[PDB]
Amino acid sequence: QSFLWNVFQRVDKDRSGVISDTELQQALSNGTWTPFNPVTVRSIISMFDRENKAGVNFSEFTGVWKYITDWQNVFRTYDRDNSGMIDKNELKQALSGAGYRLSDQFHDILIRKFDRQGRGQIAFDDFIQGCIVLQRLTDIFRRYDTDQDGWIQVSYEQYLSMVFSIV
Amino acid sequence: QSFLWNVFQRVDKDRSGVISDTELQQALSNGTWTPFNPVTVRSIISMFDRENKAGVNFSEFTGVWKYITDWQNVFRTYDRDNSGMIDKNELKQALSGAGYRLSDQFHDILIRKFDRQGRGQIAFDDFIQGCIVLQRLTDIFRRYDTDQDGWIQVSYEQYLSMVFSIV
Ligand SMILES: [Zn+2]
Ligand SMILES: [Zn+2]
Ligand SMILES: [Zn+2]
Ligand SMILES: [Zn+2]
Ligand SMILES: [Zn+2]
Ligand SMILES: [Zn+2]
Repeated sequence: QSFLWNVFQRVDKDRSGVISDTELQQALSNGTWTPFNPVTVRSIISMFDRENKAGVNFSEFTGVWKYITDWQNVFRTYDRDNSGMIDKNELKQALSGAGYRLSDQFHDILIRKFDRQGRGQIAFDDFIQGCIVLQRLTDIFRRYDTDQDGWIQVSYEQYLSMVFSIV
Repeated sequence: QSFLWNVFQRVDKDRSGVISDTELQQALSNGTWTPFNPVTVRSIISMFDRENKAGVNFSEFTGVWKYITDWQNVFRTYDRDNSGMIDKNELKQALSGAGYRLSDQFHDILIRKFDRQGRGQIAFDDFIQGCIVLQRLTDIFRRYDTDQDGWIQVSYEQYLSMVFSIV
């Protein structure tokens, strides 16, 4: 699509043909007038950078745009008060949606862990990072939960291996 | 001691009265002609920074110097070929020293995880970071190993809590 090319051209400010980490950061809003989470940008870029330039070309940027737009849909679906910030109540709705069974008190930990703003509400950039991290911890857990009952038994050495495979 | 003050003055290059992250990095050698591990410096400084300036004053720097010198002793004690780099064989000696019972194959993972050089040998700056991380993972594990048999049983929610308490 040619519309994607206009976005690419606007984001690719040095006109190198490759959008770097700083450039994608500048083209993204988190609705709080602070710079979009550098770690989130780092995650998104390395997720679509097939070569290793620390950036994306147009061919890969189409995947990046797909990815970011998908998150905007999901964020807004679970943004019911339309506050532009997912609250404790809504974060539960989001996770409960995807089949997570977690105690109310544990959502306090998730919010304190991902919210770079103090407000106890999660912005779009932090929300993406949060879910990416959560997905990875679930995938790892499932390797060790061989009977699918939400419990694992691990030795000290198996535990270290588990923690190190997070990267 | 006045000798510590001469070191402080030489390290504190902007003469601010506080040694920052960049300044401590420059005053430290890892014996490989690459910059001392920024994460290691970050760990050491935040370990002795009682206030929050992202640096250390003379009162705290004495603790920093104590800490770094302690690591130099330990590093050299386990540096038997005097290579200036702890090898797989020596890393086992180091860990076995402090009572760790880990398989030979798992030391491959530790080395691949901490060695920023490719050589499969751990430099001084990476060695400090490695052990700090290992100590923290052991402390956390011990909270969940209530009967002290080197095994833990945890639910998915307990697992997430465990991972998040690493920080
Ligand atoms: Zn560019
Ligand atoms: Zn909302
Ligand atoms: Zn089971
Ligand atoms: Zn200074
Ligand atoms: Zn050696
Ligand atoms: Zn037991």
